[PDB]
Amino acid sequence: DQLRQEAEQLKNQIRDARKACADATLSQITNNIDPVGRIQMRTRRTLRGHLAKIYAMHWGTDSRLLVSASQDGKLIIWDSYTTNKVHAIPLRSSWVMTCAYAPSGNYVACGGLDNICSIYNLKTREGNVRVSRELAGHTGYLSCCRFLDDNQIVTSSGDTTCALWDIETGQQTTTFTGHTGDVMSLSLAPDTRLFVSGACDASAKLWDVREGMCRQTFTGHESDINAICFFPNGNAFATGSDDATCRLFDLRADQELMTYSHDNIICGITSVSFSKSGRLLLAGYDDFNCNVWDALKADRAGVLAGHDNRVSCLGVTDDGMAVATGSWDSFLKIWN
Amino acid sequence: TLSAEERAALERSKAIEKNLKEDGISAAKDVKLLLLGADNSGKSTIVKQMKIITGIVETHFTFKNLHFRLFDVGGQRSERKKWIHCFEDVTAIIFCVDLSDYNRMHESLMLFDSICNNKFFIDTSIILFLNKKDLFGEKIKKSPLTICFPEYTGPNTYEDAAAYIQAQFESKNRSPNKEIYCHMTCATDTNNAQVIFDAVTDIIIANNLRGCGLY
Amino acid sequence: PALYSLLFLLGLLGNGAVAAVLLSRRTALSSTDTFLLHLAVADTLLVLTLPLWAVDAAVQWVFGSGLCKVAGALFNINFYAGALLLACISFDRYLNIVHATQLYRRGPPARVTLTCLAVWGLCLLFALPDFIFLSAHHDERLNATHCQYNFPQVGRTALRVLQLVAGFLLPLLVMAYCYAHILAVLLVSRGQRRLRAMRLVVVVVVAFALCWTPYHLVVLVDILMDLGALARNCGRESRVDVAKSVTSGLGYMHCCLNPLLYAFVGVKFRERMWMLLLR
Amino acid sequence: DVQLVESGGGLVQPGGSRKLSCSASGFAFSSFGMHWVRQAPEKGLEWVAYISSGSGTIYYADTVKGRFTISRDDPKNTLFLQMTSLRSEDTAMYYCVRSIYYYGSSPFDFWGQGTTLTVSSSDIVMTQATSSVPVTPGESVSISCRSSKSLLHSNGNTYLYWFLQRPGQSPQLLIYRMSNLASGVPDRFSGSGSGTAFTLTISRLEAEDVGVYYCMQHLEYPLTFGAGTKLEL
Amino acid sequence: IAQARKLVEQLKMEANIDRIKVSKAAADLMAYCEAHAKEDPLLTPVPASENPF
Ligand SMILES: CC1(C)[C@H]2CC=C(C[N+](C)(C)Cc3ccc(-c4ccccc4I)cc3)[C@@H]1C2
Repeated sequence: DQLRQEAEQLKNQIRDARKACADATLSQITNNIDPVGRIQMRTRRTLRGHLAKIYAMHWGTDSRLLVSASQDGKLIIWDSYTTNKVHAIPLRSSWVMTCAYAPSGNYVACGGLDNICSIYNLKTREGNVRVSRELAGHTGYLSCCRFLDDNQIVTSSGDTTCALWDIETGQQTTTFTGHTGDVMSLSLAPDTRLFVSGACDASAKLWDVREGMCRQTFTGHESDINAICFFPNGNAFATGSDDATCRLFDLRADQELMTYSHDNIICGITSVSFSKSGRLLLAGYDDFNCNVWDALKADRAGVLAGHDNRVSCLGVTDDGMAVATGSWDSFLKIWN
Repeated sequence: TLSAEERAALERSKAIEKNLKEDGISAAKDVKLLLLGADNSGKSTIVKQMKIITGIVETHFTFKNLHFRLFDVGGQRSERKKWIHCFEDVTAIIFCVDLSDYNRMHESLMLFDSICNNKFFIDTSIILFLNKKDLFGEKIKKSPLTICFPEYTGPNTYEDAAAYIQAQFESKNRSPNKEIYCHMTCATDTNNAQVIFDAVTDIIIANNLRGCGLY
Repeated sequence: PALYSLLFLLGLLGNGAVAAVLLSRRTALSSTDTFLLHLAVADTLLVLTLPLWAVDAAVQWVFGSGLCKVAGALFNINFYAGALLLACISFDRYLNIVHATQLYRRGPPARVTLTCLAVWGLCLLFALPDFIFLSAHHDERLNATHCQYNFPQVGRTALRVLQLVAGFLLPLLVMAYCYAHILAVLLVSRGQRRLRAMRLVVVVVVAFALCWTPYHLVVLVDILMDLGALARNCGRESRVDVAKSVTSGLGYMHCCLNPLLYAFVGVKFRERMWMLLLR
Repeated sequence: DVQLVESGGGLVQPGGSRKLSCSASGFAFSSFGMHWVRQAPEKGLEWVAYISSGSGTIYYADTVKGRFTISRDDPKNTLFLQMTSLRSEDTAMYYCVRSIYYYGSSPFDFWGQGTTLTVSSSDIVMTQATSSVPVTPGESVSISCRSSKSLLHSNGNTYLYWFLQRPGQSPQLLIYRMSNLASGVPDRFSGSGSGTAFTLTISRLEAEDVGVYYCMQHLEYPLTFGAGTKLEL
Repeated sequence: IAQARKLVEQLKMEANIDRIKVSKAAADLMAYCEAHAKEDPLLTPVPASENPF
């Protein structure tokens, strides 16, 4: 009974302190920064061969190889430069909502409605891709996957809980709790010591991977957060919501810096990504388009008109030389 | 592709493309049906030819030169809105209801209304099954169908009671171009695959009418 | 002449938009969509010659023999293309509605370019004679100048019979069979869409019959007159020429109507058009 | 484990015919291109024939074109070589090799054990200047081999392979394009070069590094080897 | 009665953070995207000779 009052007043103290820091809005400091101009980007590649809708995609750290997951039960590894199909992996279950590419490139991960994260070893002595391990323990579907090393991976489920695994042993090293709704995405910090997760409770929180503790929690979205990504320097991140807006949060300031809404936008964002510098913010919507945002001034700097269906995934190469987008029309398109 | 090793890589890519195409062909005669309903609704015992195969359960019985896949999403215990779009392309939705569980009738109706009007299922037809007639006939005599539906005004006979139940379920459509194929089945009813097949036949024909430009 | 030009404008606008809409797709096109696009292209090419026929029937041919050959080849090619494409569309509908269970596919776009290319090649081979034999002649019966054949009367009869049996009878029989069976299957189905399907099919069949039967009926009349089954006289010949003119007008009207009776009534095509206009 | 074993060699009369069989066991044989390489008594490796995955592409050396034919039996996991008219120049130990080609692969990693065949009685040229190189353990060594054309390509990949053959054993892959360490070899080996001059350098030489080192070009068929450089202890 | 016990404890941890002015935090983001501005191919088109696509 009394704790409820204590809970309410603690929230007020956070907000009151949060209000003290705000002196000038992000848009009010960077008003005299010259714009970026119309960002005209044209398709360069069109990877076709996926039959059903594409739900996930990840870039190799070498900025040349790709991995994409489709509802047809196939996981294809593409050579971006030539459009060659390096690998094609059959999946046990055709309901896949995520996929990840290991930093070393030796392994690849997959998961979905089956509640299992499957890990496939690509560099085998037998010349074929085999499932090295299957990770179980989540009681709901799997939303995201991100490798930390060759022997450590982070997952998020609709169970309202994230986890950290030890692929060698196969058990669950640490479990992160605190969300009150489905967890829909996460992005690993560049130094791989913290990460953030966007949930359906209209909130995102910052987690210490080593300590298994929630360091911070960020609010402001009116609906579920569909996607999330770290700023390149690791001191901010951006979230995409069904609210039809994206927002930029700062860890040190611990607030929301800017919003990326336009009156002509009505649908929700499905993916979010940054450029190598961090000035462009690319997000994919349900209107079959991706908008490039001048993250420093919140202006539509361009549109990637393409695809005949919803855009489900986004990606930018570690070198920043290309952008890849997948859609429900079963096509990946590379832009430059 | 000039280089000798780049020529062999191009060959490997084509061998993959060929296998992808063949797999698509072999998985083209399959009709995907989504199973829904509350617990103890008979959703696990519709067609006695199961051949099954926590998470998502699939069943892949075959009948009359056609491959039917029945997907059961029970046990997810999550918010449907975030995984329902995965089934946007199913041919039809099979819905099961238990006529002998009055206290669960309201939950079934709430489920039906939400699914029938989902933005993703604006075009997918529904096959409503009203299971366990025999218990319904035995239970109605002892307990009138007034406690579950206080607004019921018709007689207390089996024929009239069932029609009212079906009417309420059909009353949630609130849209054209989507039809509901309601049927009544018992525990000892072997001909359940036949009902799904012919209903799917009408669903397929209706879709072709749209594709062929006749609608 | 105003109605002729008005017919010209609507035909160009109708077919052109249909062709534009279908070409604005980034993915595969349904079999019937491909056939509709080919029919629109063929009908556009055919209607491009409307002023030529109007001028020739008005006063006389003054464009020389080369333009005769070119226009005649164009016209025969597009005429046979239209007939065979309508037959192919009816067959496609039959296969997709009567044998829908046995041709079910899980969303692969079946390519149909083979039939389109075969139809176009057969049309070109049928029209070959136009490139060689059609020319301009100075008649002594009417004191005018028209564009006509120079084949022997037996050759003219053979060509007329070929036209009748390869442009009208076979397409008509194919359409009748296909659409009658489509109606039979639809009337024993369950849904809220069968009503409009039956109505549209009946409308299409009636339009085709009542727009094509008159011209080929006049052609059969001329064949009978040239075969000795009928007597030649000035009044009969004048009536035959008047029937030719009116039937050709009706045929051009059908060609201008074709976009409306095959494309604009479908929900898919209307949504495609609206989306293209929005872009 | 991976295993290629060959059989069918022996003594044959000139002008006769024999068939060599190479049975694979322990990998996805259907996905690997397969080569035949022969080494006449104390002469040096020489490429013979190549059959791709799916049997789409087949190549032969000019020496054996017309006489030899290579066939693959995927269901039975066997590789064949049919030799029709054998001269006295075909006597050699024939090796069965496996190659898989995709972006970033190692296409000559595993070699067969070899079968001995005895018979009674334009191209890129790669040269290894030195034939022998005395050395003691713990001393750095360097081996170099030139070429006629520049093995560098528009891709930026230099197509040069380094193989080590130990006394009485089959060759082993060390460096597959110009500097990439083949899986399983110690990191002491290194490779470098530019265009037409290459060098393989060994640091902290061990007692197991004694053998013959061959350099091969995979830029275009027919594949050609070097003369070979021998290390003496 | 016990489910909310840990909820208040988490807030106490989250309320004790040494925050900084948004003016400083915003400025740092502006500086980063400017220093690493010449190394971003998408922001400024790269010559067609250096473009792998
Ligand atoms: C066009 C020419 C300039 C050259 C070719 C033939 C000409 C005369 N002719 C033969 C009368 C053209 C003709 C043919 C068929 C139809 C028609 C009938 C029914 C349905 C649709 C159609 I279309 C209409 C007109 C003039 C010389």
